[PDB]
Amino acid sequence: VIQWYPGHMAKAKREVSEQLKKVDVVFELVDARIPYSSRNPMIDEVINQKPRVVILNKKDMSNLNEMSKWEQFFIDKGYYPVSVDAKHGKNLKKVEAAAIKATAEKFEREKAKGLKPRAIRAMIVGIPNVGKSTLINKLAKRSIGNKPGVTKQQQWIKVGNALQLLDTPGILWPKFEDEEVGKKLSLTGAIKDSIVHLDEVAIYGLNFLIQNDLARLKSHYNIEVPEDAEIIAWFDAIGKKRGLIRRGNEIDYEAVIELIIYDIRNAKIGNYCFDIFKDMTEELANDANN
Ligand SMILES: Nc1nc2c(ncn2[C@@H]2O[C@H](COP(=O)(O)OP(=O)(O)O)[C@@H](O)[C@H]2O)c(=O)[nH]1
Repeated sequence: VIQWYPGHMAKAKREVSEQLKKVDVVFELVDARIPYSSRNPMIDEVINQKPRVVILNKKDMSNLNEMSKWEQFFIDKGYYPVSVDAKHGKNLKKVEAAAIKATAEKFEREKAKGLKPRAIRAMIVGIPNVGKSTLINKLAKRSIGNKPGVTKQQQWIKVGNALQLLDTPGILWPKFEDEEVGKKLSLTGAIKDSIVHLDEVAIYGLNFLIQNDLARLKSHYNIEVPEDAEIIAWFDAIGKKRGLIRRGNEIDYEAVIELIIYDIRNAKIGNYCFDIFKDMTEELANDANN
């Protein structure tokens, strides 16, 4: 868990920019469930045109077709997007491959100038909980000061044939300013922190599922709900079917909310991408010119 406050943010920006000076390529790690909303709002100013591999992690918990629309988006920005499952170790060899492609022009011009070939230096950057330390551990094939009061120095990890990876990720803050992004981040568990009401997060999640995977929602909770019912009827049908009740047969809404949030966060109902590309056209247009 990370506590953001202005000074911590300024320190994070400073330190990540500094680390970025030591590398050839940056791996921006995002959640495949929200490839756009799980980005740091200042990521392009921090990265500052450094060759970029965008890694869509937790692909196992998302929708591939939707992810492909985001990959196309990143491609159009001049980045090299790849999707992985860092936890279950699926598709990792493509990280090095992507790095080689992203830095190919730099190293071609070095070879033209008569410089010796050399290992690619990379670092991973992203918001909390997108899977940075998981990915680093997996790429090192080992868990990455162990005496109290002894300070860890940053080190390079040999990865594959061509890649040196900084063993310490740059950690940046999530988008804060927008309430729908707040809900998306809470639904993926990127922020398990207050000042976004859980009941509203649960409502958002349920509505997402009603619109995009209604049969699955119903079969998962084994419920059937009138299509003209308001969202409260969904909380009630779930609560009643699961016996989440209190004070006779009133619905324990806190418990229903927690169950819905848990099931969406842990992909118990399905594998969804909550950044719907075609619904985010205006947001993308606003963010773009910068
Ligand atoms: N299902 C799944 N879980 C993942 C993946 N990468 C990380 N996780 C899990 O997501 C949580 C956050 O991972 P973590 O590496 O600590 O994120 P970090 O804050 O960016 O270093 C952990 O519980 C991981 O086990 C993935 O690719 N698939």
